[PDB]
Order: sequence, then C-alpha cells, then structure tokens
Amino acid sequence: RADVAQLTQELGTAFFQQQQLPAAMADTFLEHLCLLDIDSEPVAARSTSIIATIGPASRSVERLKEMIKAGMNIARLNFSHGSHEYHAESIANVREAVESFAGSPLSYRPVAIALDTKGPGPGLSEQDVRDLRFGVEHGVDIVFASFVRKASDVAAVRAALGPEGHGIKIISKIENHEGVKRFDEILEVSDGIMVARGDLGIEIPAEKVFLAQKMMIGRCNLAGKPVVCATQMLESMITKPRPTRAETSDVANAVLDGADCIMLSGETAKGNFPVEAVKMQHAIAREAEAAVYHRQLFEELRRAAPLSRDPTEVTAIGAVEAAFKCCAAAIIVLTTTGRSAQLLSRYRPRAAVIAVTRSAQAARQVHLCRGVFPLLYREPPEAIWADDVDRRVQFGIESGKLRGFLRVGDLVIVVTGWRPGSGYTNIMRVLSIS
Amino acid sequence: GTAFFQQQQLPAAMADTFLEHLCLLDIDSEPVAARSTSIIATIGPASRSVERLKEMIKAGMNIARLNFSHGSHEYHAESIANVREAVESFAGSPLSYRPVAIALDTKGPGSGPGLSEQDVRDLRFGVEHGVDIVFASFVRKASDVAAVRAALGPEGHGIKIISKIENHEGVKRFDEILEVSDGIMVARGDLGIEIPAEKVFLAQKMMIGRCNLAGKPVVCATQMLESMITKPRPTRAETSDVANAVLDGADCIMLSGETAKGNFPVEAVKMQHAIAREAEAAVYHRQLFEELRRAAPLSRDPTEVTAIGAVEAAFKCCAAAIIVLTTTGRSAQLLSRYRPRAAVIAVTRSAQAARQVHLCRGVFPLLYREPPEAIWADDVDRRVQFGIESGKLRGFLRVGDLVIVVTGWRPGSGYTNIMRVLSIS
Amino acid sequence: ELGTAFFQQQQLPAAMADTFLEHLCLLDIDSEPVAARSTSIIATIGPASRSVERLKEMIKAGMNIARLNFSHGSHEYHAESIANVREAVESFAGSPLSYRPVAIALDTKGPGPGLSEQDVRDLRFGVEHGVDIVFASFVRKASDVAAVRAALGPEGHGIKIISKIENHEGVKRFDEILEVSDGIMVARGDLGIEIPAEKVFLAQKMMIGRCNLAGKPVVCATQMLESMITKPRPTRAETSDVANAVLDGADCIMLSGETAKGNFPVEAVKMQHAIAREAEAAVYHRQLFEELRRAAPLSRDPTEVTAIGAVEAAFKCCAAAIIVLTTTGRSAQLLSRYRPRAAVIAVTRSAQAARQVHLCRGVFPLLYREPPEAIWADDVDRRVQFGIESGKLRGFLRVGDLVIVVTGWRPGSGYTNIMRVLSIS
Amino acid sequence: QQQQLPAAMADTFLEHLCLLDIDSEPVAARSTSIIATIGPASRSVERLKEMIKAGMNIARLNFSHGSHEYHAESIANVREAVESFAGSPLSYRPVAIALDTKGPGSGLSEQDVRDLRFGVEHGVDIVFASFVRKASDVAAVRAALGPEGHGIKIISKIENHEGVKRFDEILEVSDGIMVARGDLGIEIPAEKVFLAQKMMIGRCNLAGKPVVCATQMLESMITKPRPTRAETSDVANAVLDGADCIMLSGETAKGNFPVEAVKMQHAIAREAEAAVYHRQLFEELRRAAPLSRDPTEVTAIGAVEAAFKCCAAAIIVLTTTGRSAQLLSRYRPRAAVIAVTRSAQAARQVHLCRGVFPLLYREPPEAIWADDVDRRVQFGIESGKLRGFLRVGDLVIVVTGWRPGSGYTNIMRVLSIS
Ligand SMILES: O=C(O)CNS(=O)(=O)c1cc2c(cc1O)C(=O)c1ccccc1C2=O
Ligand SMILES: O=C(O)CNS(=O)(=O)c1cc2c(cc1O)C(=O)c1ccccc1C2=O
Ligand SMILES: O=P(O)(O)OC[C@H]1O[C@](O)(COP(=O)(O)O)[C@@H](O)[C@@H]1O
Ligand SMILES: O=P(O)(O)OC[C@H]1O[C@](O)(COP(=O)(O)O)[C@@H](O)[C@@H]1O
Ligand SMILES: O=P(O)(O)OC[C@H]1O[C@](O)(COP(=O)(O)O)[C@@H](O)[C@@H]1O
Ligand SMILES: O=P(O)(O)OC[C@H]1O[C@](O)(COP(=O)(O)O)[C@@H](O)[C@@H]1O
Ligand SMILES: O=C([O-])C(=O)[O-]
Ligand SMILES: O=C([O-])C(=O)[O-]
Ligand SMILES: O=C([O-])C(=O)[O-]
Ligand SMILES: O=C([O-])C(=O)[O-]
Ligand SMILES: [K+]
Ligand SMILES: [K+]
Ligand SMILES: [K+]
Ligand SMILES: [K+]
Ligand SMILES: [Mg+2]
Ligand SMILES: [Mg+2]
Ligand SMILES: [Mg+2]
Ligand SMILES: [Mg+2]
Repeated sequence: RADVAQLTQELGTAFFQQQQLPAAMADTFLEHLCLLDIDSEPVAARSTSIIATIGPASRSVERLKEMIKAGMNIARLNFSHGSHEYHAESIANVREAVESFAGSPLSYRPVAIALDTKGPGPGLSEQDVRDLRFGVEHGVDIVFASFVRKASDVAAVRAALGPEGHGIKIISKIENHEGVKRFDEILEVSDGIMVARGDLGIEIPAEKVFLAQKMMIGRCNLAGKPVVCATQMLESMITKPRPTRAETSDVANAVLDGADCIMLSGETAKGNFPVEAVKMQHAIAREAEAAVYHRQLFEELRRAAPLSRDPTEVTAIGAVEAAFKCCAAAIIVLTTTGRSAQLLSRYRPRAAVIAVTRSAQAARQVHLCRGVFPLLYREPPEAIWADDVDRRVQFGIESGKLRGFLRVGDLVIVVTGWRPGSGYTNIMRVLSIS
Repeated sequence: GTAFFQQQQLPAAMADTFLEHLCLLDIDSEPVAARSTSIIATIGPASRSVERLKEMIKAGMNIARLNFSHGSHEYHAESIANVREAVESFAGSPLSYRPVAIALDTKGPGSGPGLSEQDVRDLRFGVEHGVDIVFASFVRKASDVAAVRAALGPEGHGIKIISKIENHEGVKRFDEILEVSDGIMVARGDLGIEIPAEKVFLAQKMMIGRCNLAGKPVVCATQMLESMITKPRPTRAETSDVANAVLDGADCIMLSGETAKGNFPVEAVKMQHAIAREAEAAVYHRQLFEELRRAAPLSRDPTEVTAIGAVEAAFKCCAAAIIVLTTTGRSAQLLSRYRPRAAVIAVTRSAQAARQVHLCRGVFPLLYREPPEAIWADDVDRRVQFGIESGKLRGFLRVGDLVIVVTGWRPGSGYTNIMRVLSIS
Repeated sequence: ELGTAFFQQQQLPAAMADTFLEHLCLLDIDSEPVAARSTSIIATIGPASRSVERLKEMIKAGMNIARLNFSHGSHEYHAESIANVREAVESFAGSPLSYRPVAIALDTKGPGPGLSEQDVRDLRFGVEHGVDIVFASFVRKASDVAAVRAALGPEGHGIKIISKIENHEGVKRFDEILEVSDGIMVARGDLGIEIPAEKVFLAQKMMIGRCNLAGKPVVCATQMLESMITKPRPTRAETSDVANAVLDGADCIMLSGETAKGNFPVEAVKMQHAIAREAEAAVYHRQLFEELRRAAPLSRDPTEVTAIGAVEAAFKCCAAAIIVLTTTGRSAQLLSRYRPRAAVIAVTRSAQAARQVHLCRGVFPLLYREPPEAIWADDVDRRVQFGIESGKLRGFLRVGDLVIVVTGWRPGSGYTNIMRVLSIS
Repeated sequence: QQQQLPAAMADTFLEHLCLLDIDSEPVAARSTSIIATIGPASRSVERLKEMIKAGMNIARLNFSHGSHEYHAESIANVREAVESFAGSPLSYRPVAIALDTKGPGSGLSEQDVRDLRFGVEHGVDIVFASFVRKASDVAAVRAALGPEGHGIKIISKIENHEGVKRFDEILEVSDGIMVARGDLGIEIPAEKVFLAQKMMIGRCNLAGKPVVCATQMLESMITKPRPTRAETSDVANAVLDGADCIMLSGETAKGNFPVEAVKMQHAIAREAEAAVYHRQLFEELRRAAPLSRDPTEVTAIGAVEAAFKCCAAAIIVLTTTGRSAQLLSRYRPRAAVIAVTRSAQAARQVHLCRGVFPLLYREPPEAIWADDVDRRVQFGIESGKLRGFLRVGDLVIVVTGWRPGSGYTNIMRVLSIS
C-alpha cells in the first residue's frame, strides 16, 4: 500500500485496477493467483509473437493482409510439404502484403520469413542442403531446423547456409529424446529453440511433453535466447470457429511458462479459420502477459543471471529496473543487430521495448524476442552523429505517442550507445513525455 | 540411495528458485508416489456396463458423476446400482478395495432466479439413493447454496455441496459462495460461453488459488481430453491442460463426454491418471508449502494445529505416508490443505467419508470393516495397523520407511490431537 | 479468543512483519515483554558473590549457572563457593514457585601444547565435586577437546564441555572444535587481544550462527556490563551489547568481574535479565524459524522430526508452552534449536539434566522426584500434569491455554516420537 | 575472497553469518561518517589535523557547554586544520560543522534562538536540535535560522518518550535523526533503548534520510587507550543496524585518547560495512521504496542495480545540493558514491549520507556545458584513482543530468576506467 500510495494518487485507482496490477503487486505467488481478475483488462500491446504457417488457406495477398492485421509477426514455410516454386510464391505474397502498409511508420509492420526444414529422415539430408540454399537465395530471416539432436547438427545447418547466410537465425527444433538430453549443447550453439510438440509427443510419452516444454522454456529464459511453443495449440480451429477450453488454456500457459513465440501450424496452413486462429492467439497472449507474476520473475532472472562486465548487459538491467520503478510506458532502444533489444527482453520488462533500427532484417528477426516492437528507420544520416541518434529517439517517441504506446506525462527509458556501430550500448536516460 | 533422489523430480523440488525448479525438470525422472489428484468420470451410455465400470475403477476413477441434465430418475438409479455393483465386486479384498464416490450434477435454474422445481425433485432423489456429493449447477450467490442445502433436508446433512461457477455473477460473488460451500467446480464449458473464452484461464487459476487458501476442494472440469471422445490419443494442448490444472492446484480433474459417450472411456481415465502423476511430481513444494503456511491464519483448533505439525514432520523425514484416523474426513482434509508430498492414508469406518475424501488431493481412503475392540486404544492401533498393511500391499510403504500417524484423544469426531513418528517394520 | 491487547504485547506486530526491515520499523518501546526470560545468565562467583545470602539474591535476580574461575583461588576456596551455591539453591526446595536448579560450571586455567598439569587436577576436582559443565580455556583444535574429555575420567563422561574460543587458531579450526564439543563460549577478552579488537564481532556472529545451525549451545562472554563493576547502571554500549548477543542467537550470556568482584553483582544480573527479556521479544521468528528449517538437513531421527513438528504446532496456535519429558535433556535441546517463542518446560527425574539444560535457550527445567507408577502411561501423564501444574503456578499457563506435549512411545532415553496438542483445564 | 564476499553471496542470513571470516580484509573505503565532539582535548589545530587524518568527517560543537567565543575559536581551528590540506585538491577532505543546541529544558528556548543565530552567522552546515518532541519543535528551529539559514540541515535529536512516540511526524519535517542514547536511556528504561535505536534507524533507512547513532559508543576510551568488548560490539552493531553516522562525545571532547577513539571507530566501521548482507538489504530497500515518477529517483535505482550487476568500483554522481548522491545512498550500494560538487556546503553536508565521498570541484568551467560535465566526471575518476577507489580496467556508473541546475538528473552511463 505505502509502496504504491503516491503513484496511486498520481496515476489513479483505475490505472492500478487494469492489466492485473493488483495480482502483480502480490507478496506471494498464491496471493498473485487469488488476485487475478477477469474484469481487469489488458492495456499493454501484445508482446508474444505469433508464427503462422503459410499454406493453401493463407496464401492470397488479400488473406495475408488480414492475417497481418490480426497479429501475424512471423510467416512459417514448411518445407516438409510443397515445392521450391510453391514456397517462393508464398514468400512473394507475404512480401506483397507486408509492403502494402509501407506508406508510414504508424502503419508499417515488419513480418519475418522462416523456413522450416524437412529434416534428416542420419545427419544432414541432401534436400535439407538444397532447401537451406533456397532460403539464402530468397532472403529468409530464420531457419526452424527440424530434428536437431546434437550441437554438430546445428553446425551442419550453419555450414549449408554458406557465407551469404551468416545473418540468418537458426532456431533448433527439439523433437526427440536425444534433443532433450543434449539440450544444453544445442542451445549453446543455436540462436533459439522450438518445442516441437507433435514429434516430441510421439518420441517420448505424451504425458511427459509438458515437462520438456517447461524445462526448455525455463532454460531459454535463463540463457536469454528465444523459445517458440509449437503444435496443436488451437487444433480444433482447423474445422471449428472457436477453440476448446484445453486449447485456450494451452496458449495462455505457454505464455505464462515464458515462451517468446507461439505458433499455428494446420490452423493457418489448411484450416477453415486462419485469421480467427491468429485473432484468438492474439487475444489469449494479451491476457496471459498481464497475468505474469513479474515481481517473482524479475527477481529470479536477476538472482540467476551471472555478474557481467559487458556494458550492454549492465545497461539493460539498469534500464529494466528503472522501467519497473516508474511504470515506464516503453523502453526505446537504438539497435543495429537487435542485440540491445534482446538483452532488455531477457529481463521480461512490462514496458514495451521499442527497437529503432536501420536494418530491415534486424527489424524482422527481433520478433523472436518477447516484448520487442521493431521500427524500421529509413531516413538518411545526419552530419552530426549525436543529432542522427536524437532523430531516431524522437522517431520512436512519435511513433509511440501516435500508436497509443505513449502519452503526455508518461515516463520512458531511452537506451543508446556512446559511439556508432554495433556493441557500444552503455547509456540509459529517463525522459518525461511532452 | 542416489537413485531415490533422482526420481519424482527431487532435484527440481530442491531448487532455490522457481526458475531453477523448471530448468531441473527431467523427463527421465520417474514418478514414484501414488497419483493424488482425483479423477471424476461422468457416467453415461459408454460407461454404465458393470464390467466397463470395473475397468474404469482399475484405471483410476475415484468419483462417478451423474449428470441430471440428461436421463430420468430410473436411468440414474440404474447408473448408481451399476457403479455400486462394480465397486463391491472388489470388496472381497479389504486391503485393496477402492471406494468410489457418487456425485449428482444438477440440471440447474435455467431462465429461473434460484432453485428450480426439478432440482428439488432431483436433490431429494439423491438423498433417497445415498449420493455423496452434489455438483450444484449455475451457483450465482450464497443463497443458491442455502437453497440446495434446504432441498437436501435433514437426511442429507452429510452430503457435500460443490458449487459450480459457470457465469460472470458466480465469479464476482465467488468469496460468498466459497464461504458457504464445501468446495468449487470450475465449470469451463458454460463459463467459456458466459465470459470471453480467453479469460477462462484467469478465472480457473483465481478460483483454484482461493480454494487452496481456504483449504476447500476445487475441481477443474470440461474439455480436458475432448478429442479422446473419438480419437485414441489426446492433442498436445489437452495433455498440457490436464498437467496445468494439477500444477494450478486442482484437487480433482474431470471427464465429461470422454467417459459418458466417447469411444475411449477407460483410456481417457488412464491418460488423466498418467498426466496427473507426472504433474504432481513437478509441483514445486518448497514454495507451495511455505506459501500455504505463511497464508494460513493462526488457529486454536487442535485438529488444525496437529495437521500443520504432522505435514512439517512429514517433510522433515521424507515420510512415505501420513496415516490418519477419521470419522467425517475432516482430519484428512486439514492435512491435505498443506499439500504434503507424503500420501495421506485415511482410515475410516464411515463408507460415506471414505467416498467423500476423494475430493481432497492426496487422500487415499481405506474403509475399515472390522467390529470394534472393547479397549478403545486397541481398536485405534488395529486401524493404524490396517493402514500400514494396506499401504504395504498397495506399494505406498516398505519396511524401513518413516510414517506420521495422526489420531485423537477420545472417540468421535473433532478430537484429533496426536501426531506420532513411526518406523515401518 | 485472546484480544487486541495480547497482539500489541511481546513485539507481536514486529514479529508478523513480511520483511526484516519492516520488522525493525515495527519495534515498539511500549510493547511489553510477557514471556519468561529464555537466555540463561552465567554469573562468575567470587568475593563479591560468595555468601549464601548474596547467592540467594542472585538466584532471585535470575542467575542460572554459577561459574567458578579456576584461573584464581584454590580448590578449597572453590569447594566452599560450590557448597554455598548448593546451600542457597536448597533454601528454596520447600516453595515450588521459588525453587530453581542452578548449574555449576568450572572454567579452566588453560594451557604450552596439550592439557596443563593444573587443568588435569582441576578437571579431576570438578568430577569429584559433581560439576555440570566445563568451560575449557584456549581450545585451539579438536585434540584439545579430546584431552579434556579423557581428563573427565571414568566418572565424568556426563559433564558438558563448552570449548572457549580465545585465539586465531581456535577461530580457524572452529568447525572441528564444534564437532567434538557440547557447545562454545565466545571468550571475547582473550580473543580481543589475540586478534584485532575490531574483528571480534565477526568471530562472535560467525560462531553463534554456526552453533545455532549445529543445534549446540553458545555463550557470549566478557565485558558485557563492565562499567557495572563500579557503577550501579551500565553504559549505552553495554545494554546494546547484551541485547545484540541475544539477537545474534546466544543461548547464554555471562558476567565475569561484574559478579565476581564488583560492587553491584545482583544489579548486574538484574540488568542482564531485563535486557534479555526485551531482546527475546524483538527476535524476528518468521525469518529465523524458516531459515533454521531450510538450513537443517533432512532427518530420520524421530526426536529431531518430532521437535520440528512440535515447534511448528506451537507457532500455529501461539502455544503458552511446550512440555517435554527428557532424561538426558536431548529432547529439550532439539526443541530449543528451532527457537520457539513458547517456553520449553522440561520435566526430568535427572537433577544433572535439569541443571545442564540451562545451556539451551528457552528451556525451563522441572526436577520431578515422585515415585514411579506401576503403569508407565500413568507415570507419563503424572509428569505431564506436573509440568502443567508448575506452569500454572509460575505464570506460564492459565485454563483455556493450548500447550504442545512432547513424549516418546516407550520408557528410557532416545524414543521421543510423540507431539500432542493439549488444552489446559 | 576479501571484503566478506563469500558471506555476501550466501542464500540465507544464517549462512551469511556462518561465512563471516576474520581473515577476509576490508578493501572498500569507510562509508559510515564519524562525528567528533570538539572540546578541550581536541581544540588545537595540530590535534584537529590528526583527527582529520584519523577519519573525522563532522565536527560537533556542543552548545550545552562553553561560550559563543569558545565555539567560534573551535570553528576557526577546524577550518584552519581542514584548509591545511587544500594544497592537494584530489586528496583534500571536507569537514562539516555541526551545532548541537542546549535544548528547551523545563518550546524553543531564548538561548537556542541566540545559538542558532550564531550558527547562521558562522556558516554551520548542520544543527543537531536537542529534545525534539513534535513537528512544531522542528518548525521553530527552522524559523530561528531565518532567511539566511535556508540551506542548513536540521537533524532532530530523539531523547525522550514523546520524541519516540511522535517519531513519524518529526522525521517527516526533519532532514535526519539522531538517536541521542544518553538522555533517551534516562527518559525511558535503559533496556528499551536498543528497540528505539533499531526502530528509528530502520525507519530512516526506509525514508532515505540520515540517521546518527550517538553517546557512550567508546566511553571507556575517555581514560583507557583501548575500548571494551561491549563498545567495539556497539559500534559494529550501529553500522549493521544501518546508521549513516556514528558519534564520539566525551571520547573526543575531554578524553585522553581523542585521535585513538576516531581511529577505533574508523577500524570497526570498515569491518562492519564489509559484513553487511547486501543481498537481503538491497532487495528489502528496493521492495519497500515506493514507485516514483521523479527521474532522479528512477535513475538512482537503475544506477545502483547496474553497479551491483558489474561490481562497479564506484558510482560517480554530479550534484549541486547533494540530493542525487543522497538518492543513490538510500539503496546502500557496495560501490562508493563519489559526489562531484562545486558547492562547498553540499560537499560538507553530504557526509551525513553513508557511502557518499564528496569531491569539491575547484576547477575552471569549460565553455561547452557537455564539456564542463565531462571534466567533472574525469575529476571524479582522477581523484578515485589517486585515493585508491579505482584502477584501470574497473567499471564505474556515471550519474549526470540533461541540463544544468539542481533537479535534472536522468542519465546513467556504464564507463570503463582508462
Ligand atoms: O506439419 C505438418 O505436416 C502439418 N502442418 S503445417 O505445416 O501447418 C501444413 C503445411 C502445408 C499444408 C498443410 C499443413 O497443415 C498443405 O496442405 C500444403 C499443400 C501444398 C503445399 C504445401 C503445403 C504445406 O506446407
Ligand atoms: O579472568 C577472567 O576471565 C575474568 N575474571 S573473573 O573470572 O570474573 C574473576 C574471578 C575471580 C575474581 C575476580 C574476577 O574478576 C577474584 O577476585 C577472586 C578472588 C579470590 C578467589 C577467586 C577469585 C575469582 O575467581
Ligand atoms: O544493439 P546493437 O546491435 O549492439 O547496436 C546498438 C548500437 O546502436 C547505437 O545506439 C547507434 O549506433 P549506429 O549509429 O550504428 O546506428 C550505438 O551507440 C550502439 O552501439
Ligand atoms: O476427522 P474427524 O472426523 O474429526 O475424526 C477424527 C476422530 O477419529 C479418532 O481418531 C478415532 O475415533 P473413533 O474411535 O470414534 O473412530 C478420534 O480420536 C478423532 O476425534
Ligand atoms: O530427551 P531424552 O533423554 O531422549 O528422553 C526422552 C524420553 O523420555 C520419555 O518421554 C519418557 O521416558 P521415561 O518414562 O523413561 O522417563 C521417553 O519415551 C523418551 O524416549
Ligand atoms: O543533485 P542535484 O541537486 O539534483 O543536482 C544535480 C545536477 O547536476 C547536473 O548533472 C550538472 O550540474 P551543473 O548545474 O553544475 O552543470 C545537472 O544536470 C543535475 O540537475
Ligand atoms: O516438427 C514439428 O514442427 C512438430 O513435431 O511439431
Ligand atoms: O456444467 C459443466 O460441467 C460446464 O458447464 O462445464
Ligand atoms: O576467559 C574468558 O572468558 C576470556 O578470555 O574472555
Ligand atoms: O545529546 C546527546 O547526544 C544525548 O543526550 O544523548
Ligand atoms: K518440417
Ligand atoms: K448438469
Ligand atoms: K579461566
Ligand atoms: K546539547
Ligand atoms: Mg514434425
Ligand atoms: Mg454447464
Ligand atoms: Mg581465557
Ligand atoms: Mg542530550
């Protein structure tokens, strides 16, 4: 009460009733559950990304525009089906639908393109090598590598991407007992992980999949690397317009577990309700994110994270701590590769991480990190570097004010570096919105 | 031994943080403990055969639900008789006999304001046929619970009333409903139509948490393994839903169409049994017990005081079980509210209490049938010995195990006050 | 119930705090201590406190252990002091409200390498005169304790050896010394000369913490109320020092020159009594009990398992006392290690155990000398009732209070396995 | 490792105590300020120079004794001794001057009005107001300091039952508190003073306001060269309780060993500060501190969190009034708070806040404000290196503002030394 009394007088009682704030202020996890309220509405923008598998039900440019508006952040192309010609047309339709909103920063919404490989079916397959080369040639952002069983499998995928695919992210799919057992070595060499529950549920007893999902999500959260929860999340929506009680619960629990992304497979690739499936995941993720017990989560991420002498890492924890202290509406970060936004995201701030970048690939790939909202800055550089920096911060403060994220009177945390180029983030500023 | 500490997610249970607890979960760590979350199976055309109900009892069914929204009193009386016939077909082996509670799920009020006239007739049918529990549909306020209690009359004083929360009013008036109810059912089917579907998980977790705090049974119900009505295996979302209901703190999990009308009634029970054992081992008891202790108020009731001392003692020695003598089941319920990892073996002479304690997680009822000894202390020991012998036969106990024994100072209900540390011989 | 006034006394608002910082903020000078003083006072007996009349005044002021410093005087001098202590103690054997057992402790002169020749003669004197405790000077390694143990000859294996840590070697080899000792004395006088004076507080807090972890008695000694050797009131630093030794976790606090040679021996005892009562109420039991619990390893010893269950039960109902039957004092010691707020009333037939349990904080001994009953269960009930009657007589209990009773299942030492919740009638 | 780092890494307070090591040496600079009462035993300029070297940070003038002429000579001798080290600006130590009032005796007395006026005329930094028993007593002292004494700090002395009972209202209107144990131990039972001390220290820590522990801390050292075991324990426990300052009264004013008493408090405080269980302390201070929309308050918590993440050697903060350094100090960082200020009064007063090391900036301004700021930050680094706080390769947190003037702190920077 006294630790929120002056902020309650300032922001009002109605502010503290929304986005499960009474449940977030609880002293125990049990009290946190007791304080969850169906009448407490989510205010924050949805932070868990939705990956939609693109197929016959979601191929058209008009349908893809509907899915972008519904919340799709990553388009998945399953190379276990179709052909190179089929997937190239899908890629072109996604890019056409994405560029139909390029007229403004207030309307632009980047969509990453992910290639899900067919898999080994011994080691790296010959069609996997051909498909990975297709991905490099078509400019894919992410590879969902099927049946990764050891660290050498991810090294083989990296080698097959060649020197031109150095920027592509490799998300290793854990689909069998070997992948689960060798998880630490796979995560160490991967950019992220996908909990591929379809095959995992056949390879290990179905009643043990939840243990593997929660363990992998927890370790990925500890490592600060993206983790995707996949397969049968809203399965019944392939034929029905509404999901089952188990399905909405599953989506909410994947977000509560700590998943950075949630996925739709047949629900969007072949189902009768692809847009509705995206809308449903969007709705559940917004509710589940507000119900996250940040008080224990942030304390545990701080206690578990080792000490660091990397200024980006040090600035990120100071910025997230500052954002929680004032209930900052957003954390605006300037990033080239997306790394500074990723280091902010690993501490799970409630404040939106608005990442301003000049890299179109980084803007698409940061969708893998929960709570990161990418803004592609296209303006030519200013003669004075410090003015160019300030212009990019103001671009985020304007796009944020104008897209609801921010309001006059709000506090924002601004994360920048001391010199140009990747790797120099070391400054945190507290700014009041006017 | 080292192998003991690698099983039942003991490395994950020893973790200092919840995050480290999740990281330490092991798919190769096998569950050793008996399944403690009760399975309620709805009876219907797919599960009325005496021989099919015997298979469901062996699979793990603990409570048989009679849905009074379907069928006549004649139909429900036959369900009751077939359940009792299947249950009594195992009474020849008293150390391995499993009591099965009978629950009457009411039709509800409909466009009505309170207790319907059909509900009054069905509630009286339940009292006349000896039902143990009432799952009262669409409870919206405390006066709805009082009307159900009044309709049960003086002969139904022992029947438990589990209020079903199925709409926004029930969720908003939850505290007053829980106060006058014996427990709650999160009726997700109607709740998911009455409130936005994407909010049901918030209502489920809130109600389970409050019930855990109150020490009253909470049931998670509807569509848990829905696809198993026609398919032999459930979806990844369904197994996750069952596991998460157990992790949330549900005392009971339910099957509706999966057992009443589906093609896999036995397999649906076996699947819930398998998931619940895995999920119970993954419970982070270190935080859970500390939070239940911190939140529970001080008490001057000896049953309540003995229960917390016994659960604390069970954790200190990794007791295989807590054997409790109970008349009404209340001493077992007060042990269960602290969520011990040790099984609560409840020895009772009341067949109704033996059936009703299935509402409390981790309570394993043993119905004692022997005629009393003339010396009271000798009769209490004979029942404790019966608890140990059944525990050994069922795999709960072995020679060398430590067990906590909970008894009272005089006969009759309400006098539990002793906790003793016992070594199994 | 208990009333609002009950919850304002003995720093109960500060004890209910969720953080240690909030606990400090809630400390109230107007919140009066209700509980009996639980930290024992050791008074050094010398010229200023040698007379039978003066010793009677010191017993009334709160002296629990009489220390005889064998660094001064002779065997003849100390034998007269022992006889005067026993005479003063027995002058209250008619009044059950005034009778209090007083332990007799021999503080050795000290070492050279191994045990000194004078220490062998003095330890032999202690065995012949029936001393209860040995404060072994300058213990530096485990072999020093073994030498004292061997010197305690065939008739003295029951005497307790409290090793005095007085130098850098004793501090560095602390774990091996504590392992073989019955307890520790933080001998700050020599320690403050052997190591830098500004480091003594680190050694005191470390040794007290480790002793609390081990469940072994720890004494805080030297210059606690030094100025009271010549002045009737202590300094602000002295009262703070006594209070902080109690807050650190000391089982005993000591007076040296303050009682042996000073002008105000009775007043020094009265002052330590007054400060310890205040400091014990200010102990943050919520964190302390949770940390003692979390740090203590799992145990398969029924005495250790019963002790934690009993202390948990005592906290749950705000038990007025924990009555324990003990022949060696071990069951009372295992209760004391969990630092209950309830008084541990130890009923024993052993006069030596009754004197030695003063080393354990919160243990209030009662020597029982009635002839044994033919039925053991009746003999147990008679001693439990003796503990309740003495409790009512001394102010610990009233009709309507709840107590926790700790007994075992069969006679003789080592079988404590029972905890009962009893209502005072 | 050094500075009780194994004990600081412990998961419980019990294991923290068990891990305390007498062989683990303190590395960090002493954070708890020492207030020494100046009198006949510590009046000479030569004696005062030795007390400054021993660790004296605040000179207390007890207006219950002596005269205005006597105390004016003491003030002049303190200033003379302090300025005798001004030739080396990177290692010069500011010393605050505090006036302890006589008190009301049998409201604000007429002698107190004259003494408070003396303090304003002589430029004192702090007032230790005797026998404060309600918020209106603080207001009367504030009024008696007139318009020329707006910048003096008022530390209310709690010396009786009424002051203890009305503590919250007194702390609300005061700059800080002094636990005046001498009178408090006569006004309330002696065995209850420790409860009042620990309660007041805790509440002051919560409020982020300075708290002084005073009277009889090393009493025996008035006549003996070494203190008793109870005295060293008392000093260590006042620091462990959370006191920002510790005081010497008769030990320095009339005692045979004034320099040794200061040296002893310095030695004990360094040991006690290393034994502080920061893991629990920071988590409790952070949890208890309310949410804030003030950028100085928000930057302060972000900076302390960042300092703990990298084991920052120091937090260099630019301050005009000392407020930005005070807001850093309230979170009890292990990193030294090096406060670079151009105000000489702020530099002296900032000794009331634990862990704040004031550096008086006596360098000429740079034309560009961004450059003036960078030279004040380089000044902090250079003094830190010279005084042993910093080494090349160390990480520091730099707390600066967006525009000049008090109240605009909003920037935290992670900087690598050289
Ligand atoms: O992993 C699985 O096997 C199932 N799930 S899916 O990846 O979402 C999926 C992908 C696809 C199609 C359906 C479908 O459900 C499809 O009809 C199709 C038809 C023609 C070409 C490609 C596809 C194609 O890639
Ligand atoms: O040495 C320490 O550790 C502390 N000193 S003490 O043990 O409290 C102490 C004991 C004694 C006397 C004084 C005194 O201070 C005494 O005068 C005396 C006179 C004649 C015979 C015995 C004593 C005797 O035992
Ligand atoms: O997040 P990354 O990839 O490390 O890049 C962050 C970088 O962006 C900046 O804020 C601005 O740099 P640029 O001028 O290269 O865009 C740098 O100061 C910082 O090093
Ligand atoms: O849990 P309940 O219903 O309160 O029953 C516990 C009761 O059972 C007993 O242990 C045994 O009593 P009975 O001999 O009547 O079965 C009583 O001492 C105790 O009061
Ligand atoms: O603390 P100790 O020395 O183990 O004594 C406890 C013993 O006292 C008893 O409670 C009673 O024993 P006695 O009848 O022999 O005195 C035993 O059952 C128990 O083992
Ligand atoms: O501690 P204070 O009193 O708030 O002052 C800190 C001030 O120091 C600055 O960093 C620089 O101070 P100057 O006015 O001396 O340039 C300001 O931007 C900031 O407001
Ligand atoms: O391979 C997959 O994507 C799966 O099994 O879910
Ligand atoms: O009544 C039920 O079981 C429901 O609505 O879910
Ligand atoms: O003997 C003692 O007590 C000492 O040396 O402190
Ligand atoms: O003036 C003081 O400091 C006191 O009275 O304690
Ligand atoms: K695939
Ligand atoms: K029904
Ligand atoms: K001695
Ligand atoms: K004064
Ligand atoms: Mg697959
Ligand atoms: Mg329904
Ligand atoms: Mg000695
Ligand atoms: Mg005074």
